[PDB]
Amino acid sequence: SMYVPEQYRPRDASWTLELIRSNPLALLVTNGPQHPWATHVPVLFAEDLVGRRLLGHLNLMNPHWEALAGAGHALLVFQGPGSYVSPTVYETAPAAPTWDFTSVHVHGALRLIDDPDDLRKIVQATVRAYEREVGTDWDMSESLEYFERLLPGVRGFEIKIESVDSMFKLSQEQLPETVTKVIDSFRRSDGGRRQELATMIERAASD
Amino acid sequence: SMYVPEQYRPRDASWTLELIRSNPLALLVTNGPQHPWATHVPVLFAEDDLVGRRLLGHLNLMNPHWEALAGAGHALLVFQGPGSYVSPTVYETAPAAPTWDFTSVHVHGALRLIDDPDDLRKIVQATVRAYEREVGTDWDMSESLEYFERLLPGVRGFEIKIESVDSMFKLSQEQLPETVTKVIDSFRRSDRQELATMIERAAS
Amino acid sequence: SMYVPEQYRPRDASWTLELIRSNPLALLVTNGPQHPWATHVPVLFAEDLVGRRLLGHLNLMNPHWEALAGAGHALLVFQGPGSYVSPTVYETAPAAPTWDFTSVHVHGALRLIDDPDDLRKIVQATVRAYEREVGTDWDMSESLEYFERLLPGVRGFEIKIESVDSMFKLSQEQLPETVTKVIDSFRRSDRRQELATMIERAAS
Amino acid sequence: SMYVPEQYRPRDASWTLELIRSNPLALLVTNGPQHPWATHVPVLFADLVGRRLLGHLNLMNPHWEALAGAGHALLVFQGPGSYVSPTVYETAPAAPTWDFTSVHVHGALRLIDDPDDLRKIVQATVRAYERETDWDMSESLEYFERLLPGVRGFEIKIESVDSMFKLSQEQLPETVTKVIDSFRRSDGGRRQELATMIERAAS
Ligand code: HEM
Ligand code: HEM
Ligand code: HEM
Ligand code: HEM
Ligand SMILES: [Cu+2]
Ligand SMILES: [Cu+2]
Ligand SMILES: [Cu+2]
Ligand SMILES: [Cu+2]
Ligand SMILES: [Cu+2]
Ligand SMILES: [Cu+2]
Ligand SMILES: [Cu+2]
Ligand SMILES: [Cu+2]
Ligand SMILES: [Cu+2]
Ligand SMILES: [Cu+2]
Ligand SMILES: [Cu+2]
Ligand SMILES: [Cu+2]
Ligand SMILES: [Cu+2]
Ligand SMILES: [Cu+2]
Ligand SMILES: [Cu+2]
Repeated sequence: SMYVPEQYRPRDASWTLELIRSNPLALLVTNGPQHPWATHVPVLFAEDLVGRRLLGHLNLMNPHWEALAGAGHALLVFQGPGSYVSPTVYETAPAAPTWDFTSVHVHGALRLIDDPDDLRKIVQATVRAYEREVGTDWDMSESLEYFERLLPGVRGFEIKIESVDSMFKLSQEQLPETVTKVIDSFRRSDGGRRQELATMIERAASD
Repeated sequence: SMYVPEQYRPRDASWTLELIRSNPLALLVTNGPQHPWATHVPVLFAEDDLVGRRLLGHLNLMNPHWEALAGAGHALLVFQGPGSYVSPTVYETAPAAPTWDFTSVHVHGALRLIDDPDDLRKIVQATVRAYEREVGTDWDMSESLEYFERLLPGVRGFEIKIESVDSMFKLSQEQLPETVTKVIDSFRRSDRQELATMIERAAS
Repeated sequence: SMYVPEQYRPRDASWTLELIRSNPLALLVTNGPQHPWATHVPVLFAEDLVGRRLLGHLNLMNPHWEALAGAGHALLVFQGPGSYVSPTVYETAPAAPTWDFTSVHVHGALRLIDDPDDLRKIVQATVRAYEREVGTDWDMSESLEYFERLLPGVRGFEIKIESVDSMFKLSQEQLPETVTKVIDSFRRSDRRQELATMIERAAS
Repeated sequence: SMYVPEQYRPRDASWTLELIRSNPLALLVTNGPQHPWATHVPVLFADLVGRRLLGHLNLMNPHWEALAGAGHALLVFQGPGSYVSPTVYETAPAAPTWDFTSVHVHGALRLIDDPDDLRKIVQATVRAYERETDWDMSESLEYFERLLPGVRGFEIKIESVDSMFKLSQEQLPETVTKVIDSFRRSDGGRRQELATMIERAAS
């Protein structure tokens, strides 16, 4: 499981849920010969997280799909904004650099889905979910026929969540004044995803 | 290994090396009971055509993953760069399906463990220098070396001798060039600039 | 190992060596998760079979290559001529149909080759050997440059033969007269020619 | 899985089914200590996913006992193949290659020892192969019974199929025409059947 120093644990579960929804392209990781299998996959909630279900899909021709048959359990890694923290920002000495970042590791029991009806439901639900969340409210109606043409090439999976580790490493180990410097320094830069990161740092520091 | 459709393969090896250096906080992944171990770790080259090179890293001694690493002969390091959801609205085309444009590198290698304090000192100092030049502000650690020493007993390290590298540069290459131009433009007009640039680079 | 009834065993080891050389595109088979790995590969002897070495190559991008790391031992299956044998040919009753076929399973210790010089030697030797045996004596000099361009895409293996099972199921369970009927019937049809000759050799 | 470059994938599923029926003596391959088990077995059908392949083998074959510990197995079918010498290409530079046809079926393994089921399997194998000199087994049924206690069987429920139709598609159309004709001009089995398959792929 992911080791999270106590100071980097989320103050609210909403941080975890949001991070997952905001960054639904997870890394699906299962044991393999000599090292694990790892695939970037689009997941979404089925409808505190324990017992809920994450649905996902991937390429039928991806060898990971074949490997999934021998695995009872899996890990899904979600990552949000993150960035290097240069001590120059602290304006203090001595110091050490660090990396501020956000990530959620979901542990769960794995289930395989190959029924075309279930897969249609999944891919359509993914479009709706992403379009609302990360998207532009695109209408998929005129494309449903097209989806059918694609459907035999897709396979899916379900993960019933058994444990969740949440890492919100947002400079909380720093004094409030210094954290203020880190936030401002990230806000003064245009490079993504430091704007969003700065906002998360501020959120962790507020009341 | 990571399955990469031929069209999402890097046109140049420079893309891969660059992605690694720009996003050096990698995910270290090893086999574990029932499912894998995964830890976010700061990595750097020890200084593909990367096969045979060595990636060095460190982590918390008190992290259980460190205890798990003993007995792990091989490991995976996952690097991720810019990425974003791609809505069909941007395509201005029909019919369509949405997708995700993203950049990632999975390095496979043999794992070696480092617990000698001198080797750890070199690793952490080297990490500071490399990041300060690459992602940093050219910060000077001279006044903090003493502090590093107090931290040093709490850190452990690893080396991965690279045996294979998979590079995924999913940058809308499956679209028509006019459509790709629209995706680039949508990203440049949106609050995804580095990604738009990577897409344009694949498209040139 | 392959179970060979005593009557289907080769009368001379030359049958086995012959079969290997005549049909060098073998099936390389190693253990894998849930079921084995199997890839068709071009092999050749390195310059009774126990202790000798078989050399081969395959696609670097073939996932099987990744699996070969971590496999101490392997099986290579060579297949020569074979055919269904319908009881009509026997002109006897009662009977059961059968299949006459020729096969050699080589068991051996596996070693991986990724050195470019060694791979160059293997592929060139493969060309020489096949052109001499199964080819038209094509001259590769003008293509050596081209080979170099291909060379980064190829990986290789060596198997040190530890055991060999030889199946020459050629109707030896039949009366000599019946065997002649099978031979002649196979000779009248156009791999039944080569097969009829092997049956005859077993009967002679 | 069998790694199949896109250019060597079948244009029609009928190629895969045809190859299976024309070459029903498959290689049954399962995991074993240090390396796999491999046995040549006569199989027949009971796109391919969800279908069932039936087979039999010798009770005294140790592979049979090994089968009880295997959840899954691989069956390998091979059709015609031949070495391809660059001389036929009339091009330079070139590299030789091997043109071949193979189908690897992955599936869940089930064991059969019921005598009635074995009778059904062996008889069906006879009918199927005879049709695919149409020999009549009527007078030999009693004989089959004498043989029956010595045979054991298996079923594979197909979960995946890899199809390799390496038929010179990587060469130019003009070149493919040359390898086709060159293979047609030779009597060596099975270059005629192969030439026809290459032609079918070029169509
Ligand atoms: C709604 C209809 C959808 C259908 C019918 C569909 C179908 C497919 C198919 C056939 C593949 C196989 C390879 C390919 O064609 O790319 C695939 C893979 C993939 N799809 Fe979807 N998809 C849909 C929606 C989405 C959405 C909204 C996303 C959001 C990002 C997405 C992300 C992906 C990714 C990342 C892969 C690669 C999986 C792998 O690496 O194995 N898809 N999908
Ligand atoms: C660019 C510079 C650096 C970055 C980005 C960085 C990042 C990190 C990260 C992400 C971890 C957590 C690993 C885990 O989960 O187990 C960590 C742990 C640790 N590192 Fe570094 N680090 C840097 C420099 C240094 C230096 C110079 C030292 C000097 C000794 C050091 C000592 C430690 C120690 C003692 C721990 C474990 C205790 C703790 O987390 O505070 N690090 N580092
Ligand atoms: C008698 C001559 C040859 C035969 C019959 C032959 C056969 C084969 C076969 C069956 C494969 C597929 C292996 C797999 O599935 O992984 C392959 C792959 C490969 N071979 Fe050869 N080979 C020959 C000569 C050469 C030579 C001279 C080279 C020079 C470098 C070469 C380089 C390669 C490469 C780069 C691949 C990767 C995939 C491809 O391009 O086919 N081969 N060969
Ligand atoms: C007609 C009813 C059949 C019966 C009762 C029968 C029975 C048997 C028996 C008793 C064996 C044990 C070893 C032996 O005696 O050879 C065996 C194995 C075998 N049979 Fe059949 N058989 C029948 C049909 C066929 C057909 C049509 C074929 C087509 C080629 C065939 C091919 C084989 C092969 C290749 C083996 C060896 C399998 C191994 O290595 O374990 N049999 N069968
Ligand atoms: Cu754990
Ligand atoms: Cu793997
Ligand atoms: Cu490996
Ligand atoms: Cu867990
Ligand atoms: Cu792999
Ligand atoms: Cu674990
Ligand atoms: Cu668990
Ligand atoms: Cu690997
Ligand atoms: Cu399987
Ligand atoms: Cu496998
Ligand atoms: Cu052996
Ligand atoms: Cu496989
Ligand atoms: Cu064995
Ligand atoms: Cu052995
Ligand atoms: Cu399989």
